[PDB]
Amino acid sequence: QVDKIPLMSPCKMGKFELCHRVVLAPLTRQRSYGYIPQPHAILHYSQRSTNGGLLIGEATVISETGIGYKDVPGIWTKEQVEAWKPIVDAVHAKGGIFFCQIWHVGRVSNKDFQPNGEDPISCTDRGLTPQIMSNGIDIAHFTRPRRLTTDEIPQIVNEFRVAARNAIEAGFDGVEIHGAHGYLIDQFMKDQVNDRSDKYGGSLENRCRFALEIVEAVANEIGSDRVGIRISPFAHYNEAGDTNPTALGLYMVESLNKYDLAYCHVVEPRTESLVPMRKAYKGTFIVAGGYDREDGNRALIEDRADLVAYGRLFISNPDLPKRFELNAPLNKYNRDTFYTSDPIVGYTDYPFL
Ligand SMILES: Cc1cc2nc3c(=O)[nH]c(=O)nc-3n(C[C@H](O)[C@H](O)[C@H](O)COP(=O)(O)O)c2cc1C
Repeated sequence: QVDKIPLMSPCKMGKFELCHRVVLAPLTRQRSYGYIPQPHAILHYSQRSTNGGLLIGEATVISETGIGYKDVPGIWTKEQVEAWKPIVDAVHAKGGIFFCQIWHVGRVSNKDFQPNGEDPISCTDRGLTPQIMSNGIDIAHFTRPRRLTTDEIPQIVNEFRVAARNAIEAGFDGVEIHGAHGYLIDQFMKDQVNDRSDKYGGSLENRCRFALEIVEAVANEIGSDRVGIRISPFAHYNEAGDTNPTALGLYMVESLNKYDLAYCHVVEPRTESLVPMRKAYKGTFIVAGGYDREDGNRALIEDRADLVAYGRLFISNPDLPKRFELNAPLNKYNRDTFYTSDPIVGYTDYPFL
């Protein structure tokens, strides 16, 4: 038959027994009209579910103030919680383990997305400069955010708490805290953004307090063994760079050891390495960013991660695990339909072997 490979090796993560190490990375596909999950997602996540395979759903918005893009799903209303259920059940029907990624864009937004035209919230009052959207035809503008006050922050921390609870109500096996790519949590961590003079700014310790308070609220709420967190210390997305990525990364992983989480998901830098973080972190380490079958196997073998998440390739190959397991050809992915809004085209029309 076929020789076993590292990527197909079983794994015990948190309270779960995974059958392989190919993880579906969190992917924003903007096909959730009205911020409500849709029927087509049922088929999407179902095509990608395998027994004991881990799936991390697209970034899900925690509150009205956390919206920065059209058609991204939310999880703060009963209507949204009910819409997720059939999707969750379809993943479970094939034996997959599903984590809901909870998110808040912070300053990466515009007043037109905000309730009452309010300004976006962030750790700073500095806004982003315009960016070109995915289609290379439209320019995205951002409103300057308002700098949250010290005693207002705990309420925001609470929003992640409720979201986490709601995901559990929807049936998710757990939640991944979105602490990467320049969004609210990352905005607080990165020194090029956090210009605060209170206990949530300045030192590396204060800048991580927000994220850590969030990890604490969520773990207490749903149990730490049902909680993961994603970070990208080295990423510069949305003008969120840090002058010492390595220490920032080491600080976070070391600080996360006391929480007994289900896992730490770190994004590879696009020198800088995740090795140190992997070494300092005592739990399950998930890595992502530019992997293929070869690099995946090598990362597992060289002890660089316990799980490897795939994004783009999982978009175009519904059966990525199977293809790696047979070292079969892979469908090419079309970035033109990554963020387009059709219910089928570029979302579920990618073929199986
Ligand atoms: C279309 C698209 C949407 C994404 N959406 C998210 C998201 O919602 N949350 C997140 O944390 N990362 C998101 N990412 C980043 C990916 O999860 C992952 O880190 C990235 O795909 C790196 O791996 P790859 O080389 O296998 O594509 C997205 C990437 C792409 C291409």
